[PDB]
Amino acid sequence: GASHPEIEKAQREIIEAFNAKPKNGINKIKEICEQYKISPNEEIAEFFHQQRKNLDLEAVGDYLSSPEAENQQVLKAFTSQMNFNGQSFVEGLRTFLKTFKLPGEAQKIDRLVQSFSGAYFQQNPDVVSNADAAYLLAFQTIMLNTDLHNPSIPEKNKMTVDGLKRNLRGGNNGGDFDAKFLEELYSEIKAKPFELNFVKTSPGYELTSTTLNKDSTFKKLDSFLHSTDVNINTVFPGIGDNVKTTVDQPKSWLSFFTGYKGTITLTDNKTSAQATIQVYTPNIFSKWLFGEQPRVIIQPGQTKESIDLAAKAAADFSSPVKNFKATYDYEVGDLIKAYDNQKKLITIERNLALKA
Repeated sequence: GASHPEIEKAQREIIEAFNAKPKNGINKIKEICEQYKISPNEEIAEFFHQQRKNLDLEAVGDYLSSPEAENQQVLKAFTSQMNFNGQSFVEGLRTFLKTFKLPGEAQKIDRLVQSFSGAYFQQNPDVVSNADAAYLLAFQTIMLNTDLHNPSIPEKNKMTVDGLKRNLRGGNNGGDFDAKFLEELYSEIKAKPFELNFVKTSPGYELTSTTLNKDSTFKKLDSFLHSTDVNINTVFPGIGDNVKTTVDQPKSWLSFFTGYKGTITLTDNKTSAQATIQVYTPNIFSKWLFGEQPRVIIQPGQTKESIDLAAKAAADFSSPVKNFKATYDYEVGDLIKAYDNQKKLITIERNLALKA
């Protein structure tokens, strides 16, 4: 319920370091915890709660929703430090979602929802059969919120309480959720929408516009998502010939909620450089919260040379980059310089040496 005395003492230095570069703030907390033998993960989580009014919450949300082991442990502690005892399922989920400047990336949103579902179950074992059941209820409720409150969805076509019960049959660990529980859940979310505050920009390079769908590279990228045995260099000629790829297909609910079409992970088999490419295309449901434009988010991995791989992919589009944002490992200036350098290279390949 409070930060360790040694952390509180250095709160200003930690805050200043974190906002300038999250990694430095996290490292400072870890250094203090090491010196005074303090459990670091719980301390980082407590600091986020304690200093929420002084920290870059977009960065806090990004750290908490990241896939790395440390981050996931901190998120578990962060959510465990919240008190859901006393609240209904919908109210607990509403409180949880309103706590963050929510990431605008599908997998990150998913991890946050999974954290809530696990904590809800831990604190309310009598409601659902298991954590998976809580997760199903959580994402179904999030979809229902859009379904019921998105003006573009005709009243006559919105899900009914009977429809909710029919669709969730067997969703409670093989069994069903109590009918009256679902009727209550439906009414609660219909009567009071969730408060959802998403970040305006995401880490890395984001391409998004009303004409991106006509971009030749975007088209090849979109098709690549459902391709088999195709080298990624057919989409991005710039990259090397030793780049391997894996594609994470989108969960249906994430496609509905955000327009997510999947993430492609590029890995250079020789340099180990890595980069991820997320694709989003708008649909009637996602437009309510994420706009009417397709999006491509490119992020370099932590391994060396990853920045150049990500920059090359971004530079290969004719379409411009709408936003540049620092990642946990790279400052925004480095992303911009790498991208500009790749664009300069392309310019010289097309026009030969600069005239003098």
